[PDB]
Amino acid sequence: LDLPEPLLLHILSFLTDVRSRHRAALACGRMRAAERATRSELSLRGDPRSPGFLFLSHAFRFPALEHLDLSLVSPWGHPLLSSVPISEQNAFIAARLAGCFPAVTSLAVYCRDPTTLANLTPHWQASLRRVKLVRWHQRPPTLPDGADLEPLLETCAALRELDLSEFYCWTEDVVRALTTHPSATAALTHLDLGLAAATDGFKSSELGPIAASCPNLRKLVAPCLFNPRFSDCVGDDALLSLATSCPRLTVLRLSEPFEEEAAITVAGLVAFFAALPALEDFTMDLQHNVLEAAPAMEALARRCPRIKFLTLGSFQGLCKASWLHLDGVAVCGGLESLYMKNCQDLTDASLAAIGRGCRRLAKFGIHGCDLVTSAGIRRLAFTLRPTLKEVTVLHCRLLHTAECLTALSPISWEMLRSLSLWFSAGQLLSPLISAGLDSCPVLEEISIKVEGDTIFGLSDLAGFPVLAKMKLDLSEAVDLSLWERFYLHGIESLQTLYELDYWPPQDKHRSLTLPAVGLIQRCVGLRKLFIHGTTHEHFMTFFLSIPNLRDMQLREDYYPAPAESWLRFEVQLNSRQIDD
Amino acid sequence: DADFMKIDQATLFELILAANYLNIKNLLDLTCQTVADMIKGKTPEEIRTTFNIKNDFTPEEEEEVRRENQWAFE
Repeated sequence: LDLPEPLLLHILSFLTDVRSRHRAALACGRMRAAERATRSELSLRGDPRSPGFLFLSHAFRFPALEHLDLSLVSPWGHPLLSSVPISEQNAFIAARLAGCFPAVTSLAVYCRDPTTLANLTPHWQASLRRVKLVRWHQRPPTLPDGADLEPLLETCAALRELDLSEFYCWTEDVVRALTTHPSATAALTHLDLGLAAATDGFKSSELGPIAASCPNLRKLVAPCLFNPRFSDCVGDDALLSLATSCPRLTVLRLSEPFEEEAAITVAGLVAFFAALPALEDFTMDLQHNVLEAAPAMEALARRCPRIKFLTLGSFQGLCKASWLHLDGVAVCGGLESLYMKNCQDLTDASLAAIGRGCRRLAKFGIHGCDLVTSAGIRRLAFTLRPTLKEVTVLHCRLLHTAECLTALSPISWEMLRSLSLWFSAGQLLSPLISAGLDSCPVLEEISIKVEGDTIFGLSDLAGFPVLAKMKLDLSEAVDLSLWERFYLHGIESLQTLYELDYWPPQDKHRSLTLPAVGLIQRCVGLRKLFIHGTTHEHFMTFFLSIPNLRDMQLREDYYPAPAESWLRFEVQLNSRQIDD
Repeated sequence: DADFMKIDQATLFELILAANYLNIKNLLDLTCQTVADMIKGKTPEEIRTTFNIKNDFTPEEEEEVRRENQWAFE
């Protein structure tokens, strides 16, 4: 490393790993210089209100850092620099962040009340190009309509992307803000309106003006109201006026939130697609049905040559009997079909026309396909498969690609990095080993979700050499203490488990009961533990014994979400000389 | 061209040196990213062997570097 410092930096530029990067800092002062100097992303590990952060060496700096996440910051849910309950302290903290993080072009934040934005934006206005807001808590009632977003659209002159995907507000906030700030929204190109997956959807009276106000939009992601029982639902007329209002769109992704035929037609979707020449990513995950969609897809091939990624909800006539009817669509990098009954083993074989494109394929609730030509699309350019609610298919036997396959969503394997399994009420994991998943040398990630109305065979996963990241979602299972024991029995035997995300179940706070703590606690390898719901203060010390646990947090990221003993815990957690 | 990138240790570093001398943007990245992968995964001391480095930190600076990294989730 006698080389010129600029080339040491250029080397360190390429490190994605936070921990490896953290370890490079500890090598020598020379490459500590080099790591602080080149780091691009940082998710803060707060509390930044505490004097440990503020009065801290002021050559602790990340001068070329771009993306700063302040949503994970302790305590988890709480307001950041709200001026609601004093300025002076918010002023100073703001400047401190602005001093380690001066080149932020991209900011994530937890945003209970709009004054946090008003207190962060001054330092970064001229730089800020992307914003993610995050709010699983309820919306402060007294605020007046589009007030949550006024701080951004007034100040940040260089804003190009807005991400409300995990931000609980009302649609009338979004519509009010984005139509009364033309100077700001005329520049917007990316918009994500998820709204914490807690709305019935944007209406046509809402969706229409937003597009109207956003000519440069190149990406839109939105939940829309498609249910024609309602007079203001999203029709062909609404889709048409979106397309002519946002011509530049390359990524459009509508979907119906839920828990019968749609107001959309097939000649309407042909016109619509003719308006969107640039459409690379299309996605219409609706619950209502869109009959005989065969043509619309051929249109999409002709009108939208640049298409690659494609995902369709209840689109009923995708492919069929005879010859080319969605497979006119020459390039599909990825494709996913859904609650589409007209799909039949005839179809999947008939995609002899997407030989070059489809690295990903999925069917969700198709009820008419077989085992052995999910054994027929076997070719060299194919890598990742879901298969969700097949009344018929249950099998991994089908596959040439057992050698080539890389992810799997079902309900030796020589390249399979990832695996997402969905189960039922008191289903057993174990049969999975005998049913065809025995080896998995390279399997790093596994994801388990449960939903319904002896023990889990979690121990039976210890076969797998490199299995380090689990996500165990029991949120949707619907006393609970014995249920958490059923599911968590034998995590200890997962030797290489490094990072665990656990969702405890819901009955009217999502508490993680004592036997679960003690079951999780026996995990030796855990460097990161995140628990969706919480515990009691008096249950918290028990995680401190896990040898090298460093990252741990109680992230209630579900709507509506609901004590600085946690901070007392956090100090005790940091205290311990753990590994580097 | 990953097949190209096997080579001795000084033959990689020396390649970086004379890869930005002749201004080849593409080869500079490929060479640098390959040193970067050598560092990924290793512990602090294990990084100090692979490249013949000498800890130039008082134990007060180490624990200072350590306390600052605690403001970043891994």
